[PDB]
Amino acid sequence: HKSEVAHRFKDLGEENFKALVLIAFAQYLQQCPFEDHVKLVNEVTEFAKTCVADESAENCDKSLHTLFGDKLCTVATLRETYGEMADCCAKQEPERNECFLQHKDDNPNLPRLVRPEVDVMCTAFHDNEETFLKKYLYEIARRHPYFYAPELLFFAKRYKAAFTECCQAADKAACLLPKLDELRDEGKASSAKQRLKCASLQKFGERAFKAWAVARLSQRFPKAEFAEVSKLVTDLTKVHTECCHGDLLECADDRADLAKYICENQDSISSKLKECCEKPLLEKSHCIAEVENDEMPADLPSLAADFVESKDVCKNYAEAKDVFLGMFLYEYARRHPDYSVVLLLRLAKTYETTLEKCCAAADPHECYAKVFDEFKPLVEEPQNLIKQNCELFEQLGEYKFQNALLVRYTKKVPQVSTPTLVEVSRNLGKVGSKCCKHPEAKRMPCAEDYLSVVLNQLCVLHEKTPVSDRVTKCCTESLVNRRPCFSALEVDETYVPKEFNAETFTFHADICTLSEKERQIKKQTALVELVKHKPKATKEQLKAVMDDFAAFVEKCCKADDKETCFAEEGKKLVAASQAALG
Ligand SMILES: CCCCCCCCCCCCCCCC(=O)O
Ligand SMILES: CCCCCCCCCCCCCCCC(=O)O
Ligand SMILES: CCCCCCCCCCCCCCCC(=O)O
Ligand SMILES: CCCCCCCCCCCCCCCC(=O)O
Repeated sequence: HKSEVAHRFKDLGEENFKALVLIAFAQYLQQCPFEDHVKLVNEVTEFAKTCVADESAENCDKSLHTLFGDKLCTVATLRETYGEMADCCAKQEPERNECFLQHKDDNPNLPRLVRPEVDVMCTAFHDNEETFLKKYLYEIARRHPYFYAPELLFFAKRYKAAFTECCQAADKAACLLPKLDELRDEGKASSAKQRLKCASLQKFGERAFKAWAVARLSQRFPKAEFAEVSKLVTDLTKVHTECCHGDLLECADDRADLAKYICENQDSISSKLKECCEKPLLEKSHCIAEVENDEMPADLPSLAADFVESKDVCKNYAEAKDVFLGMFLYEYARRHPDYSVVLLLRLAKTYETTLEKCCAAADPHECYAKVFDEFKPLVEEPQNLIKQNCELFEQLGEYKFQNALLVRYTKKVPQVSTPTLVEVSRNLGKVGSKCCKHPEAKRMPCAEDYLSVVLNQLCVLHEKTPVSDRVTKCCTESLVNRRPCFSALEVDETYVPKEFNAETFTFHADICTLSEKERQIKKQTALVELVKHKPKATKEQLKAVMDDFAAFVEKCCKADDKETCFAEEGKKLVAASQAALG
């Protein structure tokens, strides 16, 4: 308790400590070279070991914040490289630390990381495992300055396991590349979710966040009392606040305390927490955040008795509105792990809205009596969309399902740029691949999780380059109306067709030699453009052009000669398709 560095050092172990100190420094000093960070890591590690051997040695009594800032301020090139950030070094703690957070530039001006050739990676890995993994850890951390460090470490170890397994493999590429791709997709998803949660907290306020957190925690911990859930919600809320502010040190301490508590009160919270509650300090909270829903208690009363049939409803509600409403959410959510959180939120809002009306009426009990019937069309709405879309997905498979979305959404919002429609339709396609493989009871939470990020990202793009008032509308609506607003978008009949352009519908033989992935992109790009030029073409008319085109490509990649086939039959395709559409 005398030395904080010594304590984290012993809790973490040297390997973990060295890796975490690297990430921490990378995130603040995003411009310094790797070799300079390695020096810092080594100096701090050496210092930490002095304090382990003698708790009373010099500076071992200093706080982590103070030690960290001291080291940041020793970098002599600070004013030259980071300018204003160097002025933080003139301040005392905690203002100094606060000053550093202010200059932690997210989305910095750095070139995208390029994946080298498989044999190249594997050879660098075998020849120098440490620098290979540490160098890349440094490259990822500096580009993702807000990514919670220990989760970034959890990714790194999965990257190591991917190289260990696959480099020793017969077909390295067939092993490694789909593993690297899955990890890229999960990594980008985790990051986007983290940014999404901090954005929500900021745009919408604490109340909406707590309501979200009550529903989520209640689904996950159905055996827990409302007062345990209420406690966890308060703590969670403080944790996210601190973690969103960007202070790695405070964030990590707040998380550790929370995980420790949950594990000490295990039996009072969930039966499924045993695995997580034995794991080491570094992994506890990440494990807990991931845990499966517990099984719901079997003998649960009808909701109607406490929330519709009770005579004291308004009396219990006016006494403490947010508490009553929160109890409603807890009760509704633990009974429905199959609903999305935002759906549980729409329900709570509806109940609130009717209680605000009914409790002021002559006879309350006979006003709010049929409230549960207004729930029905709110529940069925996302259920039907998921059914319809997963049926369509299973008949067509990922790629053609993607093409169907492309047509649907290009017609709805044709002013959106072609490359953007292709991207979102492809991403939406993936959500179909992931979520439709689940049985009905798990589909809606799955969709919510993927859709919320796809929708956020989208809204962020549109913010940069505005195109439609309809998109702006849905993007700035309550968090709980967002997706319903997008779902309600009509075909744009206001839209004037894009002038025909021959270059857009000319194809060369280079499309026979491109990767399946890039072959798809090319064809999907043309499709969007086709819909933009002929927005009133029927599903049937469009299917005829797509069938011809497919054949047109088949006839000119598998024969003898090719360049003339594409130029010859292509002119015939464009002309025949043009007359078929008027
Ligand atoms: C000069 C001091 C440098 C020390 C660098 C900070 C590294 C310590 C932070 C690691 C604690 C993380 C504990 C995990 C908590 C959790 O998420 O459950
Ligand atoms: C233990 C108290 C937790 C606080 C819970 C407050 C209950 C509010 C439920 C109404 C739903 C509000 C939906 C949030 C976003 C929105 O307003 O659109
Ligand atoms: C950044 C703070 C994750 C915090 C870790 C504390 C673990 C207890 C909370 C477990 C419930 C899940 C909360 C995450 C919400 C979600 O699943 O989307
Ligand atoms: C630059 C921003 C582009 C604007 C967005 C254009 C693409 C619209 C995508 C709509 C996805 C909505 C998901 C709801 C599922 C549904 O009911 O269709």
